[PDB]
Amino acid sequence: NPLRFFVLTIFPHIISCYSEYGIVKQAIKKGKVEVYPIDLREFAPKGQVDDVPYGGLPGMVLKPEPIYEAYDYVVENYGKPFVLITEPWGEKLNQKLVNELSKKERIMIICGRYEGVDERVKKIVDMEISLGDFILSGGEIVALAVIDAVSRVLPGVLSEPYPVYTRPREYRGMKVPEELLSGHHKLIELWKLWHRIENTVKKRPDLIPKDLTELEKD
Amino acid sequence: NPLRFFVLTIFPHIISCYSEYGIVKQAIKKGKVEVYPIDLREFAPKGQVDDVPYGGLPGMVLKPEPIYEAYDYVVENYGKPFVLITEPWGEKLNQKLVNELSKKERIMIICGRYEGVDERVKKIVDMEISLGDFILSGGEIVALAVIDAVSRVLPGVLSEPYPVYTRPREYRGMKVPEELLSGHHKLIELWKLWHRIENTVKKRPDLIPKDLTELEKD
Repeated sequence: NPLRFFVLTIFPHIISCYSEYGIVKQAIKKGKVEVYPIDLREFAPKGQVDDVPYGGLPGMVLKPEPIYEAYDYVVENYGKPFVLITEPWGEKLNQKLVNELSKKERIMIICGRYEGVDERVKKIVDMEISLGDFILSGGEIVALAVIDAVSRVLPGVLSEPYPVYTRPREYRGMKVPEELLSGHHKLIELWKLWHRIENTVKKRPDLIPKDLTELEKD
Repeated sequence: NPLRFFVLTIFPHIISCYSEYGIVKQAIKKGKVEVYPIDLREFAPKGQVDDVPYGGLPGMVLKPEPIYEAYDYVVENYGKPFVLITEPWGEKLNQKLVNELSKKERIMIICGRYEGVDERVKKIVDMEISLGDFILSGGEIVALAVIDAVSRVLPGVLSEPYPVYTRPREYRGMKVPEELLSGHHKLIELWKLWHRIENTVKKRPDLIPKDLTELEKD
């Protein structure tokens, strides 16, 4: 009962492709996760997987039938999945959800597109990724982010997981902080850098620009 | 002619695979954007992209040389890029940025990995995608989101930019709200469901689950 992911999308290759590298690929290779891209079009008549919405709107919406059909196919061939939906405007998860999800066994991620998914689908939706603050054209990227975040918090995948520096001791004249270089007589000093700088970057995510509008209304 | 992206990554194919579909492909098709995946490995001087960090930390950090070399190449062959970095733990952008970025000509996105990027890279970084509340194993997914978001608000790409329903009028016994259904005698009534339901799903991102441990914390 390795964690199985079932991603519903009109672009399955994007999912296959992301699973061939990094931690997702490591997770799969170690039998800790499986990722199944389900092509919505294989559950639809003339690939018409979207249609003109009602009440006159400028675009198209994903139909109920192919999504329900693909749901059934998954419940039948694998167990009943925990159904997650990523809409074109929804991308605001946190470590909480990731952890929660990491404890599951079967996950179906519906990748929203266009003007969204027909509400009748919500009847089999368990969770919806809340609005984020920017717009994508589809849910794939969020699905991958989910798959990514979850995969790396699974036991057996990740071995053992302030500014950081690496080998090149001096490059283009830029030199690593001598603190970080010696350090038995730095055990506590290296821990100085650690803090003396680990907080500066925490209250400084990005300057001043919008900081004058947010702070200025608190 | 044509907003150009340069994506520094050790997983080029992830980027090339996302560009073959959706809005990014359309933008590329129409000549509104170009996406150049830049393989970090092909720019590693002594063939080494990552190395052990100083101050003794559990892992590896991306080295400066290959990123600086890649940057240099971009500058010589295409023009100096506005440099953006997405770190393994950084995913909180907004429609604000997306728009600002769409007005640019050259963007290079340095995809983070491991324990991060040697700080010395920061000297040529213009903007940093702030922390986001969840952790990814790399910046690829954030890079793609950025490419996606920007591409869709470009002029010439998208043909002219509450619950939704589509053409199956009745399915599995589930029927579309009649009320959205006819309507001259609904030109205001369709605007009722529009609102009467447009607020429920806005103050109800989720449910009761985190509200008790966060709404009461403040």
